[PDB]
Amino acid sequence: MGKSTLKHTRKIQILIDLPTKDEKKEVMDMMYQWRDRCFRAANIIVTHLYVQEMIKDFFYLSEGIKYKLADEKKDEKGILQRSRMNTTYRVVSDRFKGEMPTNILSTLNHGLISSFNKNRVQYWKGERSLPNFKKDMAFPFGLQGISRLVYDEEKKAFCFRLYRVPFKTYLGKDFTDKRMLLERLVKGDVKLCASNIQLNGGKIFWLAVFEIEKEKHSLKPEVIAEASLSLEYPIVVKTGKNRLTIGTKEEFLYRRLAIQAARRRTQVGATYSRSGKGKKRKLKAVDKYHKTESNYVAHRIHVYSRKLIDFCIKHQAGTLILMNQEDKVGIAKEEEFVLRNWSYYELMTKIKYKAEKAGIELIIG
Amino acid sequence: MGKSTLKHTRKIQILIDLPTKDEKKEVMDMMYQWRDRCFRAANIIVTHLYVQEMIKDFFYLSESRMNTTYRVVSDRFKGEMPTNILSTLNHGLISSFNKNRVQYWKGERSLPNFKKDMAFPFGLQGISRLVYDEEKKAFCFRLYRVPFKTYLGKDFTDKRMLLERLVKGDVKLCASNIQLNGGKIFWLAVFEIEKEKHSLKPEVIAEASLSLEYPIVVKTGKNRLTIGTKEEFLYRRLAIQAARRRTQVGATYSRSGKGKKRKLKAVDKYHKTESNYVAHRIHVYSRKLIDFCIKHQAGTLILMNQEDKVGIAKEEEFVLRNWSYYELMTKIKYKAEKAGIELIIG
DNA sequence: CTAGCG
DNA sequence: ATCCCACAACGCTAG
RNA sequence: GAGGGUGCUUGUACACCCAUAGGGUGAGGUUAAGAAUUACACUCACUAAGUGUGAACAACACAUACAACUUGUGGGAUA
Repeated sequence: MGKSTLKHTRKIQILIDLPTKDEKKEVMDMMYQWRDRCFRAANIIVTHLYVQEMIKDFFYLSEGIKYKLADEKKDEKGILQRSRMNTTYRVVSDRFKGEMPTNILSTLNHGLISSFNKNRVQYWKGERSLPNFKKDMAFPFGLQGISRLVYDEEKKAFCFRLYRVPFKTYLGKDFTDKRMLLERLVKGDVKLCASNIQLNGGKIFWLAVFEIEKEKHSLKPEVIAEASLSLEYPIVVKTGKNRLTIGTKEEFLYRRLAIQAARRRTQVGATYSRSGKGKKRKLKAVDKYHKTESNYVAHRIHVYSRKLIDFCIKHQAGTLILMNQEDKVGIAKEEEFVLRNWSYYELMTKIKYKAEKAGIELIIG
Repeated sequence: MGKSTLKHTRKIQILIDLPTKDEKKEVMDMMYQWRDRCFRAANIIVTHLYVQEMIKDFFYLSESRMNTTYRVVSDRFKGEMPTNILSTLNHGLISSFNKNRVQYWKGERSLPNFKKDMAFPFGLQGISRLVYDEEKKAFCFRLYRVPFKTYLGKDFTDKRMLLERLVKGDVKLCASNIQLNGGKIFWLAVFEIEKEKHSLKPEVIAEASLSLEYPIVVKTGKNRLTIGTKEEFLYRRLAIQAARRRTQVGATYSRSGKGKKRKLKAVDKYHKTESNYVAHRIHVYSRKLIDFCIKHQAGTLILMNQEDKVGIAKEEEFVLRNWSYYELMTKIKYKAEKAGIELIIG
């Protein structure tokens, strides 16, 4: 049977459920320490995953031996004294046990092993570099960390123990969307996967990953929704006698141009701003816009994709054709207008995942 | 107490000084073979130096410092791949790992792998017969028994003078790299140049003046520098002014009877900070202008008047007004006197 | 409830 | 200082 | 007055404050000067912001309309 669930990541804000500020500050320090140790652990993980592969390379080049990285107790040609995952897990555990729960290590290690296998061909070829894990990496955690999940009616928050550190969920005015997802969880009706935790400016965010089942609508395979990038208009979609134009030139280009003008002005005025304190503070105003344009354009793409998907759903379009541009049977380039290709800012990632969750068959033309 | 000699880098284009195109193809394929050998040897040396350094954390494997890796790579690629380049690379890798040892042990940075596009290094021993040829109208040298002619083309940049000083011996060369991007050979040359004692030359004339949309505009020789901008200097002033207006409006609607000082201390602070902002901005503009005058060895600084009458002026406010604004003249002349520059008012 | 291994 | 493309998001058992 | 903070995360408007925040500082390293001190587009860090009860810079309670809500880790491609 095929996979009927798609992993979705919901930002659930959790606050530390302790009375005083000293204990909350201690908890904050503990999680900051977890982040630091996790970033160091990931760097160690990937480095130790490079080194033994290049040991195999050096031995093959020196004496032509087809050494394979595996347990020597089970393999004649193996250079390893245990399983490679367990090897690098042993090194990270020996270097950082007791400062953090070991599930952070043993869910980081799996995520990095599973990726290095797929990048092995490139790494031997030489066309990719070794990841330098950031200091602001959200550390992963498994199902084993969540315990004592319970809806507390006294405090109107979902309460759980993330590794003997109690937490209440600060959903705010989200009585309908994620208060339902968590109660579907405490009752064992929805699955949780390995998640992450974010630490931004004194706030704790729970990047919980779930398994949201496919939605069942009335989709007609014969009906075709021809969405064409007349890339003047953001999205213009054809379906029989139905035409919907999603987005406007002033709505995307002009506001992103205003934010661009603000960013360039901040860069120009940053040279004579408060100096003498490094690259960070001079560029503070510029950095504020480092993550305003991305947020705005991501929201625009989310809105456009959702409106396209809804135009397909309401009109029962079972096949969404991305009609690209191909302008004038492959004629030369025109002057310009606004959105470029079908994969501009992860548009074809968003459309693909939303259509697959919605069940719409997707074809790229 | 840094090194008295500086290191500069220039990326120059180099052709093969051979008559037939087939010879060029063969030397280029050999050159790519050299690059691939350098890639493999570099990665092996880095990974195995990491292994030798951190044996105690490598307990999961089954049962000077240069020499072992150097011998291994030499026997791996002798004859097909020059030994001098190998030794220079091994020294570079070991030096880099020695520099980054602490961060390697703590886990703050993964092991830097090399790539297919990495430029292989080489010392001074590789380059031979570094001569400037007039018949071939370029700089010609024999790198590892192979002729090589550079392609500056219509290059008016500093590359020609640097190469001339290098062949003349005025500039020293360091262990450089040879790159091959898109079928073209680029020589990433690192030059060791002694920092010449910058002495002010009176023959240089440094013309500095004000403008209408450029706070300070300065001319000297063929180099142009613009100091600040209208909005750059105006943003903080307008911000202080707007803050003063809103605070005044709030105070007028605030609770009175507690003292006029308690009502207008914010206003006095705003006035003081606006004045101090203008003073600090003028001081930093003067600092930048003095640094510019120093860098180009201009010892005679003449400040243009450029006031005229009617014309385009007398209507625009002429940002920075005149040399009667917030003591620009006194600070600029004081800084010049401290630096020994000639300040002739015009 | 944690840690260990494939 | 702009902009693609890839992979992850375990699962069981023992003290 | 741009920009923010609180109103679950995001955008738009919306009250309320903060706001010279493109600012105010701290520490580490480097430099110049006889000194005061200056400099670093060098490194890292701190700091402002809703109403009520509440002695409280403790805690709790309350806090708008629309739309969005698959994110994270990494790499390769523009100085």
